[PDB]
Amino acid sequence: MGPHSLRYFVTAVSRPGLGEPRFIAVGYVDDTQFVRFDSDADNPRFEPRAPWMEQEGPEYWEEQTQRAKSDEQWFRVSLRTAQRYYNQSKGGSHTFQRMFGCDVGSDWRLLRGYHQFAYDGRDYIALNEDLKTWTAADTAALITRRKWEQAGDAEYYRAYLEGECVEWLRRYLELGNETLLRTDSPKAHVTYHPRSQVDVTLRCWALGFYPADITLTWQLNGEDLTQDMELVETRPAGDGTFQKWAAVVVPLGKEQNYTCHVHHKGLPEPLTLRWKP
Amino acid sequence: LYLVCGERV
Amino acid sequence: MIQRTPKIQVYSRHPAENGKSNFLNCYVSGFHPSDIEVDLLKNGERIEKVEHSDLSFSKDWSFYLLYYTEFTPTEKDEYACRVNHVTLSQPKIVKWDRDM
Repeated sequence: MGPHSLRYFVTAVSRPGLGEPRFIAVGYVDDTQFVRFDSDADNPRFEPRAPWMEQEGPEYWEEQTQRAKSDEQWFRVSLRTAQRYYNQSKGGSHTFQRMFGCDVGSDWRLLRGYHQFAYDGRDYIALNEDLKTWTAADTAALITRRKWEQAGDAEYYRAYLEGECVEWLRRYLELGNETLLRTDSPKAHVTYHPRSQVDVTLRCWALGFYPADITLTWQLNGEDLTQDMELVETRPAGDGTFQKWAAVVVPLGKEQNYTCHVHHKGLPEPLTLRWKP
Repeated sequence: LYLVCGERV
Repeated sequence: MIQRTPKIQVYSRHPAENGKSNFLNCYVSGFHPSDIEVDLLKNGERIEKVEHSDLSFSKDWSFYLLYYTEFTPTEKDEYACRVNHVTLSQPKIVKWDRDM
C-alpha cells in the first residue's frame, strides 16, 4: 500500500577544456534504484540496476537511451548558457542538477509532480506545485523563467507528469512487485555501553528495514525524550535495506525505565523495547 | 519513459 | 555557488562477528560538488576492490554515495574510511566502530 514515487536524479558536470561534460542519470522507484545512464561508459546506454528490470526488452532500452542522449545535449547547451549568464570563465567546472518525477497516492491519483534544477549546488528554477508556474532563485534564473513562460513549456511537463510518469510508475511496481511491493520491518534491539561509574549509554538499533522512512524515539513513561537523543542519519545497508540508531545516556539503576519506540510502515503496531536482555 | 527537457535555459 | 562538506558514516552491513564474512560500508553524503575520493582502509592500507553506488542526491541537492566491500572482521584488524574533497584541507579518516 501507501504512496509511491518515480524519480530521476540527473547531474551534468563540465570539465574545463575538451572533455565533454559528465552526464549521469539515475532512476528510483520509492527507495530502490532501478536504472542508470552514465556518459563515461565507453558505450553508454540506459542500463537496469535492479534484476526485475531485465524484464524490459531491447526497444525499452533503446527508447530510454535516445531520451537520455537528447537530454545530455540539452545540458551541454544549458551549461554553456549558464556560464555566460553568470559571466564565468572557461577555466572552471560547473554543475547542473535536475530532478523530475511523480508521487502517487494508494489510489493512483497523482499527488505531486516535480521538475526542477540547481546550478552549482543552489536552486536555479523549479516547476511549482500547480505544474504551470515557475519559481526562479536568482536574477539569471529569471531570464530562464521568462523564456519558459513565453514558450509555455509547463504545459508539456504537466502533460508528462500527469499521464505518462504515472503509467510508467504503475508498470514498474508491477514488474518489480516482489521487491517493491514488500515491506521489511526493522529488526530492533538495545545495546548497553558503560560510560562512567554513574552513567551508561543505551543504543536502540533498527536494522534491515524497507522502506527508509522510520521513527526511532526514546521515552520515559510516555515522556518524549527526542530532543535529548543522539541519532544517526538513516543509512543504506547495501542489500536494499536500511539502518538507523538512537542513543540516550541514562543513570545506572534506572536503565529499565527507558523505552525505545519504533514506527515503520512494516509495523502495524509500533515496537516498544527496553534494556531487558 | 525518461522526460526530455524542452526549451533550454 | 554552494559548497558542502561531506558527512561520513562507517559501518557493517550486518552485526560484526569475528571470522564471519560481511560488508564494510562508508556512506558519504551531504556534499557538493560531486567530485570526491573515498577509500576503505584495513590497518591503514587501502583495500583493493571497493565498489560504489551510482551518483545521486538529496532534496537539498547535496550528493551521496555508498562505498562498500566484502570483508571478514577479526578481533585484531582495524578498518576505516578515508575521504578527500575540495572542502577538506586534508583527507578525513573515520574509523570503523562495531557498535556504531
